[PDB]
Amino acid sequence: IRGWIFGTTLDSKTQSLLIVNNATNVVIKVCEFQFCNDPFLGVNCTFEYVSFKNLREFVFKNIDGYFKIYSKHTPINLVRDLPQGFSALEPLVDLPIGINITRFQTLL
Amino acid sequence: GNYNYLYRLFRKSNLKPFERDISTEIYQAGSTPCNGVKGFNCYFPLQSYG
Ligand SMILES: *[C@@H]1O[C@H](CO)[C@@H](O)[C@H](O)[C@H]1NC(C)=O
Repeated sequence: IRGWIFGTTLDSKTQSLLIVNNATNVVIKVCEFQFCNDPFLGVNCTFEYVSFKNLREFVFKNIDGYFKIYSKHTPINLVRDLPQGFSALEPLVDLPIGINITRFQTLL
Repeated sequence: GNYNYLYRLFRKSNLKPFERDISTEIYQAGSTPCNGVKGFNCYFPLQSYG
């Protein structure tokens, strides 16, 4: 799992978000995209930004033109499914991008 | 006249706070099957001050 896409049509007709993680960096961009649907192949210009044991958790929300991301990482012993207990997600990033999102998709 | 400045005259819904939307898709007010051109009560969404 290496990223996400967000928007309405996702492709061509409107702006859409792209989030990609490549272990060297996180790359974030917003365009009228027609981009690749599978970043495993590695093994318009409205905004741009750069920076089973592991449970990685995230929250994404869009409010007043800002796209908030929160996260947490924890190791888990029972890898079967979401383990019973409590742990709170700290903030990551808060993108000033202004886009109408109704749909999203994950990148493998 | 300077036509390099435009404003959107029509949209299907109002913008939320700091919402941004540059897509020039045709706005339809009539029953017209416009399919991406101007026509009877069917409109290119941007206009200019000139
Ligand atoms: C966002 O876009 C969809 C069409 O793709 C539309 O139905 C929705 O009303 C838009 N949001 C607002 C607040 O108008």
